[PDB]
Amino acid sequence: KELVLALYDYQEKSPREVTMKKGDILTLLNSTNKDWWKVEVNDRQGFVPAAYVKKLD
Repeated sequence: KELVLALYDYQEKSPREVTMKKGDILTLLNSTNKDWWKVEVNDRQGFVPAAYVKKLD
């Protein structure tokens, strides 16, 4: 799939969100929304702000 790099820590603030640490390599599940992307962080899935991750090309 697609991988993204976490640019900052992000602590989930809502049920559909997930937490990540700066430096994390996340599997990107859905990037159809411009503000919130669905990612896999270890054994969890949910939304983090699109601005806080960077697609790995």
